Amino acid sequence: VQIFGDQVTEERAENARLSAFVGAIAVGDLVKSTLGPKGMDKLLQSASSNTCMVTNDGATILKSIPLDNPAAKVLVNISKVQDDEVGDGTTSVTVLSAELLREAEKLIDIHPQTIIEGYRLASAAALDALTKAAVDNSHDKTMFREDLIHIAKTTLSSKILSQDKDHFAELATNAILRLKGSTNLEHIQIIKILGGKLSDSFLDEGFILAKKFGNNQPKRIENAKILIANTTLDTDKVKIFGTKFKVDSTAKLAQLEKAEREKMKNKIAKISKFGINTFINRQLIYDYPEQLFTDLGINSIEHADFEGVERLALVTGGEVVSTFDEPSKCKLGECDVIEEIMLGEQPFLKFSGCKAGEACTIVLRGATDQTLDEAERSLHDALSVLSQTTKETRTVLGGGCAEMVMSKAVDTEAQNIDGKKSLAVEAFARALRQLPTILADNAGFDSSELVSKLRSSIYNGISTSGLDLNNGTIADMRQLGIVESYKLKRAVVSSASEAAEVLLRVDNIIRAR
Amino acid sequence: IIVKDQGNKKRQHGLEAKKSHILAARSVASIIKTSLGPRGLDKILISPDGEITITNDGATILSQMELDNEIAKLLVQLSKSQDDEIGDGTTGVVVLASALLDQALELIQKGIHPIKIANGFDEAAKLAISKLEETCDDISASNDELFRDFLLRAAKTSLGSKIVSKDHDRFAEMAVEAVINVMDKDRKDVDFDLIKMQGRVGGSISDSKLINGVILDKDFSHPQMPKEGSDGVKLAILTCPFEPPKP
Amino acid sequence: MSLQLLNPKAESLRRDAALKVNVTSAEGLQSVLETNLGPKGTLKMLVDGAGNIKLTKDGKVLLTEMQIQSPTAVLIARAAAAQDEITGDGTTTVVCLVGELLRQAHRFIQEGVHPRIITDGFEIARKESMKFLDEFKISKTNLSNDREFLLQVARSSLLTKVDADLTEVLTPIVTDAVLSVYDAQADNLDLHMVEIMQMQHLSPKDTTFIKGLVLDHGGRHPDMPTRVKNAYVLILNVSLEYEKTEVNSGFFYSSADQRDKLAASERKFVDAKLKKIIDLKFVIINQKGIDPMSLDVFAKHNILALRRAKRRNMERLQLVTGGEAQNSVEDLSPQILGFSGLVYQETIGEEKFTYVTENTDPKSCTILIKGSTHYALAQTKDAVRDGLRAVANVLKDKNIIPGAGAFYIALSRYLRSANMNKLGAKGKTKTGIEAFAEALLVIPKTLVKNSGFDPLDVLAMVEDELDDAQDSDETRYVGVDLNIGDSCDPTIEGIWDSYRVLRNAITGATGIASNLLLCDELLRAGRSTLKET
Amino acid sequence: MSLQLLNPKAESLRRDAALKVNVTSAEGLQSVLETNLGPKGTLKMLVDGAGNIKLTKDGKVLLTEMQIQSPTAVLIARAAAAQDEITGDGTTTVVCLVGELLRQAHRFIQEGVHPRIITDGFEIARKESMKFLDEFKISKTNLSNDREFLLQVARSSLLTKVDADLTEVLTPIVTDAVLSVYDAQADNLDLHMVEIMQMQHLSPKDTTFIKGLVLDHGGRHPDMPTRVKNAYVLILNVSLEYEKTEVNSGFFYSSADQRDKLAASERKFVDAKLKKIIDLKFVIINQKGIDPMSLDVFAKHNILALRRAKRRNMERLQLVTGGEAQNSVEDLSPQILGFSGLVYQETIGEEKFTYVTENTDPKSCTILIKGSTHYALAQTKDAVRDGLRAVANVLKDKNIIPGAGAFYIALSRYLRSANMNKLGAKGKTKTGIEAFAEALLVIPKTLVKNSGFDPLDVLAMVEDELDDAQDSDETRYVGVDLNIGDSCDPTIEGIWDSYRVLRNAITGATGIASNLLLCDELLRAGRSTLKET
Amino acid sequence: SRSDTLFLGGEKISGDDIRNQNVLATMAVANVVKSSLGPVGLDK
Ligand SMILES: Nc1ncnc2c1ncn2[C@@H]1O[C@@H](COP(=O)(O)OP(=O)(O)O)[C@@H](O)[C@H]1O
Ligand SMILES: Nc1ncnc2c1ncn2[C@@H]1O[C@@H](COP(=O)(O)OP(=O)(O)O)[C@H](O)[C@H]1O
Ligand SMILES: Nc1ncnc2c1ncn2[C@@H]1O[C@H](COP(=O)(O)OP(=O)(O)O)[C@@H](O)[C@H]1O
Ligand SMILES: Nc1ncnc2c1ncn2[C@@H]1O[C@H](COP(=O)(O)OP(=O)(O)O)[C@H](O)[C@@H]1O
Ligand code: BEF
Ligand code: BEF
Ligand code: BEF
Ligand code: BEF
Repeated sequence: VQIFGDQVTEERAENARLSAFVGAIAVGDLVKSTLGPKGMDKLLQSASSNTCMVTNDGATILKSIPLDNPAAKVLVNISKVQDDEVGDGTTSVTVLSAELLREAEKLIDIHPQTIIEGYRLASAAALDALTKAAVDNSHDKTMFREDLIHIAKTTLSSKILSQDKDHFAELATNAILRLKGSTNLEHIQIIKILGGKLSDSFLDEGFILAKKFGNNQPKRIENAKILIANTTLDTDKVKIFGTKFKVDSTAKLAQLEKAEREKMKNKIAKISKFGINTFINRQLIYDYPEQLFTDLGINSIEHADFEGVERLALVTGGEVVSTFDEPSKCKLGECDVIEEIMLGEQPFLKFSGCKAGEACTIVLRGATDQTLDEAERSLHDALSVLSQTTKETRTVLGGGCAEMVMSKAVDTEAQNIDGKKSLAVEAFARALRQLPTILADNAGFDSSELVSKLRSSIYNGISTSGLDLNNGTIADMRQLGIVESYKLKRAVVSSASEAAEVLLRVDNIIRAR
Repeated sequence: IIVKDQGNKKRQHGLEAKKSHILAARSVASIIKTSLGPRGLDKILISPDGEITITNDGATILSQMELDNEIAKLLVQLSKSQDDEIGDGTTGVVVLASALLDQALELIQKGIHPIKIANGFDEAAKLAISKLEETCDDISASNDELFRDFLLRAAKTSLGSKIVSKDHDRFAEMAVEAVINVMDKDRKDVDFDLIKMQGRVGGSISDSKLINGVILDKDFSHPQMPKEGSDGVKLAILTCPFEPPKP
Repeated sequence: MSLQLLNPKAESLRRDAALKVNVTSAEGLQSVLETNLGPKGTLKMLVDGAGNIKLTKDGKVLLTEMQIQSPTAVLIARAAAAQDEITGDGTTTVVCLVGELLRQAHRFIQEGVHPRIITDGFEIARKESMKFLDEFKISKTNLSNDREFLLQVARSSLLTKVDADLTEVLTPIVTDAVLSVYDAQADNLDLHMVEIMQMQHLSPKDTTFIKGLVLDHGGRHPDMPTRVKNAYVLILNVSLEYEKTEVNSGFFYSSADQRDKLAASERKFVDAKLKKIIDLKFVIINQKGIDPMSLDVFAKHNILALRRAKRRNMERLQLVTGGEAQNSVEDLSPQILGFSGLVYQETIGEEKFTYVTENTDPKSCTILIKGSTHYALAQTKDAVRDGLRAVANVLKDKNIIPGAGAFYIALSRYLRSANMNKLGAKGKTKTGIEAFAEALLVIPKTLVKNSGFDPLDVLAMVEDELDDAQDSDETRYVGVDLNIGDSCDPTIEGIWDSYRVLRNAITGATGIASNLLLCDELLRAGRSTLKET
Repeated sequence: MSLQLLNPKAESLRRDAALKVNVTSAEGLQSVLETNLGPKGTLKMLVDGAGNIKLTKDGKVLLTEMQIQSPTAVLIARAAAAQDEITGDGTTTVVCLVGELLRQAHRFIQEGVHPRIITDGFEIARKESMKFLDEFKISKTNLSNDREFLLQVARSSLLTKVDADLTEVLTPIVTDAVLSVYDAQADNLDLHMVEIMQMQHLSPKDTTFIKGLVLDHGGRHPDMPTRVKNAYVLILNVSLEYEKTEVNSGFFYSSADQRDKLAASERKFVDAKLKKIIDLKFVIINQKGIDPMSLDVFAKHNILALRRAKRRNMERLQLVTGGEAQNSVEDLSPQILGFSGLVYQETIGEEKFTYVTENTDPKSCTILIKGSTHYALAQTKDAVRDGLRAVANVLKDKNIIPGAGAFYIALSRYLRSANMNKLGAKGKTKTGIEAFAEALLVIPKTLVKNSGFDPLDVLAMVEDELDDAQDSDETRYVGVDLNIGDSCDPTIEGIWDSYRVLRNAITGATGIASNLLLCDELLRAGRSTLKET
Repeated sequence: SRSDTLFLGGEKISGDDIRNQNVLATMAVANVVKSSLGPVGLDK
């Protein structure tokens, strides 16, 4: 009886396997049509916001799906995982899994908990060989830029924005360059506005704050020496707080003048700081911009926290604390500041030559207000790949090379073990072998005859190769410039045969409502 | 030759609506896989009526277990076929229809056309039904008469691996004898069973025995009325009514 | 039972079905916006769940103000807005082509041409088409500075709907109107410099725009200047009602009735500031209102006082009569002046209205729009708004370009040419290219055929055919004449369109179809019970 | 409130909406029957509300056995049957063209071509197309009488589905089968002369047809001829069970047990009639059964007795072993004889079955159809049925004609020719004519493109294009080869189709679209609550 | 899960659960009358 109280369901053994193995592939078939430019994007509508997302990103494609199954929701984690650690390929990190465990399923006809031993030891041999075939270097900034572009390209392909692939691959490799290795990708913010067309998405060496100058002031600035003030341009008062009572009637006769004056010290403190423009975290009283406009000092009321620093780390002028305590020694060396004239509201600008770098990769795409999103997340998938190469100089060739080398290597070992654990090995390879196969489905080439074709070439060449999606020749990926970073294609491999383990050990389950 | 331009698929429903039955069918031939061979087990069947059935005949077991998927249904008839044709392997043939369909799965999954697999399989069919002779020409046996050492052993294996496993000795021979006599000295022929087996719910397996003559389900006239058995007897297949002459 | 998930209340319209639900709705938003193009077109009355009525022909209007549940649809509806923002017109053009182009897509699948291969196609055609659009040129950046025809061109733009039939008076009124705030839009200063007041009277014809901002104000006191003659003004934005120092001050009279001195103090503290204004130089204007007392001081010191000048107006007030919106008068008057023009006040349509007869530096202006029904004006504002935004931006990008289909088939002709080299390079992708043209052609047919019903000129067959036969030659020439039902050169006919506009009508479209064909599946998670109802 | 009626629960899909609901469903029945044409095609499993399973590729089967609520659909579904009745094959062809042709209709409305003007168009094209079909000829009315190729042609007809792959054995089995009942179908004697017995065994391959009717009977008594050697027979249909004079007779014995004489009387009255049969000449066959007594008389008088010979069989029994179905033997035997062939009885598939090894005048015959599943045979019977009806009628109209698309494009080529004179006479109606062709072309594309997926030969583009370029010349030549993916002449390839068939595939179609375009509106009056469910 | 056939009202237990349900179902009818036998036994 008890237990803890039904209704609670319980699935064990045979079916619990299928329902999990078959349960995952369920996700995999839909997920796969997103490999190589001959790749698809899926729509995703959210109940609440009643707005839809269109893009192709394995992480998002699944993070946006309400799915009941534990084995599926599990995969949805793998994706949302690699996306974090690596950044690209998330679309496939499951593909090799669903296939992998579908392999394990057939193999299960034969203990499971041992199959995990193979997939962790045999796909370790694969993991190893893939390091061997890797190509390091160079480390000359002369050569780097030419590789990073090739990476950004191979990644930026197959995404709505592929049309001007270069245009973006450049956007990425730049923002990555600034801030050596390895720095957080949190200072370079991807802002987006709905502006006519595509490719009008440039990279910005400054910041693009939302706010527009207060009053009827100039829209441009020469030799910008901005000022990073904090406190609002309003008469101050202790945070603990205090009350001032006008005990004396004559005390107000002087109190009134104390008003206009206790803020006129703002103007004097501004001109004296040599600063030319200003902007404050907290808001400024209408009694201030008035003085600012006549002087010609520019008013920029209220700025976000992270924006207060962007404007700062752009010119390195230190975040001033309270007006009149600010040294002319601290100022913003901004090259220019303007008000771009977008439809409706227009954002202000903080251009910088270095700069500085606090890149803002603003992207427009009026064509579709929901393509910017669809795009500015692909620019990211680029960025995070152009960085992994900096942190990890290692790189490897795609187009099916990755899997080819493994399944090739792994293949031999399986025929050597002549052990039951050994068959395990062979599947670990046939799972990989599946990835390129699937990569053919989308391009259009017959799979079966395309891997065998591809596996011979690895032998003639080894391991450089791959299967061409579009350009003729079935040419090597190093020639066609189809490569992505090596550690990424590691995490992918391991991280998959990982969930393949945990998920292959469950055997039985218990679910309540 | 083949290149990039060609050429999409007009509809995809075809694909999945094929990977569908491949499953629904598989499952049947999967949960039935436990009753093959001497170490197989039977199953209880509660009728939609109420009757209870416990049996090893997978061709009866499949029919008893209500099925939905129209294709899974198909699987049933192909099991009931082997019974009307041969009379054995009602279960094995199903576990075959699985493996095949289950690997035709693997095939389609690798850009192998269904129809190409259909006859592609059927080719291996006619080669299999032919290889069966090249393995019994030959090395083993093909005896049909004058030898009970085998005919019995055919049932001994056949008798074996059922509820009657323990009591088969009597069963095995009995069957063989009850069959071989309906065509003995008549040569080989397609034969239909005129043999009649009637069962009384009283006793254990072994109690059952061959009758050197005839048996009838109907009881005597009992004291309806006055019975058996007339000493030496002389029967009559009386026909028509026996009541007071009525037109 | 299975589950099979996925999840309940969720559905996967996948593959071809996805291909259906995708395409099958995009052109849904066709039959809705088909009417709008063509001077012979007609408008639509939209109702809502709040029991209201809208009868206007604008597309952003009939797409934003609609209820739709098929992604693609909402998506193109989204593309409709993109336009209305960045440019006045072309939202309608963006959809019709968007859809029709996508219609031609679900068609190549009758031939079995991979979508990615059609993105590839449309991609070439898309840019190759815009190319020839660039090639037309014809910009009046240089003198003849007058570029009156270009102004005529916006009017050509606004033709159809309701406003176009009357005139021909709007372009002159808009043209001039923009020309004042022309230099203004270039600066990043929005169109809000032009205000539109609905004082319905007479007929949408009698409507007119007076030089010198009009305002609905006073003059809130009888002993006040009904009219100000030549007098100067002052645009200000200081506090007159709170009358409290910007400090945490709490006057506490420890004595017996010391408040009698404080309650007079602040009651005079305003008189001090009040006296600087008395100090110059006359009328006063200020955003924040002026309480009964302070405002009644000006009245006696011969200073017409105007309170509650909306933020828009104070900025607008700065634009006309060149003034500075400066509050602090403790420094007055460094860089603080307020020019002006006689400010006679005149009621219109039973409504009080003060407007300045005389003024200077008019970089802004109000335009009254009389009419026959409140429903009518709501639709004139949009028409003026559309055409007023077109002209606006055209003054930012001088690039002109002929209207009436010329621009379209010019794109279509130039397209099919490279295209009919398109198959050769490389074959199937070509049809996609070739197909692209069919779109820009089709929009023109929709323009006359399904929309230009009368005068009786509407044949989908003949008209289009006339342009291709007679249009390859006229490179940017031979447009259409949906009035007489002939192919006549627009250029001699004033059919001038904005380059920016007719460019984006494609940029958008092209960019739309692309990401849509990329669709393999589409999923949703229910939010409301059912709701099949 | 209004009402406005009309009536509740009724709806008027009018005009263009009617144009939609009309067209918009006709091609609905397309995606359903698209699979059936082409040897590379595939079948469909149909379920119902009674929990049953059908997996067959026939169209009348997938259209009659369907649930549909859009008139046009049901209407074409109706046209599907018309075929299945009057001819074996072409039901599928009738719909695909019917729909596709109607698809091309809702298309001319993109050009604005009045429907009546398209009826006018299609009308010319329709007859002008059938014309060239007539022109092909090629009939084998005269010797070489063998006309084996024509028989080969029916097999070509039945190619695809399930049966076609095996052979090539069916045509020989059907051909011969029809050839026996050939003279029989000409007489108006239906196909029921051929019976099909399902005794599933082995594989659909092992299935075969034995000369000499088979029957499932006896032989209902042990003391009876297991087999009859050379013995003659008698086909009869008299009463053996009721044994009552055809009169209102009520034997009333006013005496004490006079019934003892009457109950013996009638019990002997049968012996009298029984004795005439004993009188000739041996076995007896009779529709109406023979009660335990009478039948047990024959058994002892050396006369194998066969009871319960279904009406079909008695007629069939007359056909084989030439006998007369005569009851009255009070005149026997004027014009009353019953020839025969040895009648050995043999069980098949565990089922008792008496068949006659030897016989004469075989104008009918039974054909067993073993198989693998009851589902399989159900679909073989239809395939044999389809192809068996084709051959049947072809023997009634010798007119042959090449298959594989040749016949189709031959119609299409000949069409577009007059058609491309069609605009000239007179212009717009021409496009309708021209369009008609597009249909017959399209069916061929559907045949390979959307249906002939593999072997990998399927391109909608290339194939069709090959025929037009290479088909105008081959007048009735150049068909298709959906096996290798090439254009090869059918005639050398045995691709022979029935003239009657490929004629009607159009006659029907043409007649269908016509009355459909005539549709302005369509109304309905609900019958079931809701039922939106 | 499943799909298998067929629900509802039609179900099946597998291996262990059955071999148990069977034993429990037997001890049930058994353990009731397990007191009866023997002179020391009673009636009900
Ligand atoms: N001596 C044996 N040892 C192991 N398996 C055997 C033996 N004899 C027969 N079998 C297996 O059992 C048979 C198949 O029986 P089947 O009709 O399919 O269902 P069931 O096993 O319940 O009778 C064989 O053909 C074989 O594979
Ligand atoms: N140009 C190419 N040619 C062949 N294979 C490619 C090419 N570009 C990418 N691939 C392979 O297919 C890709 C699939 O895209 P992926 O990064 O996994 O997710 P997404 O495309 O959604 O960002 C692989 O990363 C890669 O190895
Ligand atoms: N052996 C063949 N090879 C290629 N096409 C064929 C062949 N036989 C027939 N066809 C043609 O392909 C189509 C489909 O077969 P069909 O006779 O129409 O079957 P059904 O009409 O009952 O669906 C027709 O146009 C037909 O004549
Ligand atoms: N008198 C005319 N004759 C022929 N074409 C005209 C004439 N006047 C205007 N046109 C053109 O017809 C087209 C359709 O109008 P359109 O731009 O679609 O209005 P909107 O975009 O606001 O819906 C051109 O863009 C242009 O205005
Ligand atoms: F992996 Be991709 F960037 F979605
Ligand atoms: F199926 Be076994 F022969 F019992
Ligand atoms: F439709 Be238009 F832009 F008003
Ligand atoms: F539809 Be047919 F009979 F193949």
